[PDB]
Amino acid sequence: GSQRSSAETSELREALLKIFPDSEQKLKIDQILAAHPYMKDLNALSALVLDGNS
Amino acid sequence: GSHMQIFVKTLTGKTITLEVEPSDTIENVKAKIQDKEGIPPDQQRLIFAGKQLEDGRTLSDYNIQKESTLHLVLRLRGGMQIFVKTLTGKTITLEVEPSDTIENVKAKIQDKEGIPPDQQRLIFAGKQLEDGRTLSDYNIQKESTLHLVLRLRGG
Repeated sequence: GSQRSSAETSELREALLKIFPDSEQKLKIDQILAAHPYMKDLNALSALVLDGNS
Repeated sequence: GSHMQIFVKTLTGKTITLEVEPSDTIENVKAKIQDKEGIPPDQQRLIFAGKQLEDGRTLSDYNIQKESTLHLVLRLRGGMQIFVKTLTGKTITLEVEPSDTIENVKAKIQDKEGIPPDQQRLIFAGKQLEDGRTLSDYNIQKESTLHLVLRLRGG
């Protein structure tokens, strides 16, 4: 119910880049984080990366 | 022996060590994870160097070598919150389940804000959502943001 602080977003970005390391994924990760500022669950974010819901 | 060791990193910090064959299918690996950690294979999504792995292909197909490390993403289930942003700057908070229909979701919006479902258009990942589908049809996730567009209505 609280939008991510910048540190929370950085922590999720760094974890996602470890899982999804290609250059195209890096851009999609950032677009997903920007579109969903309440998401804090790494499994849920990974689902949006895996199924192209950017 | 042709067996070999591989590691499966979960998103909870735990690393699972498995004994496998290059001829093992991804399907077999998920059964090994269930035997080891109890996680049902239907919840498992295995990833190697950024690529999602298909059940009917082998470790060999994917060039998964000894000491290779995979990541395990879990499919989430059950009740969750989603957030619905309006043009006027409101963020509505909804309690939902993956099996709720878009129709149900619009009814939950009507309960909170009085907005008629026929006036509502819901957008997720740039796509307009159609009434007879469910949240899971569109892969909508826990804490995701949807955008609510209000149609012109005569009243």
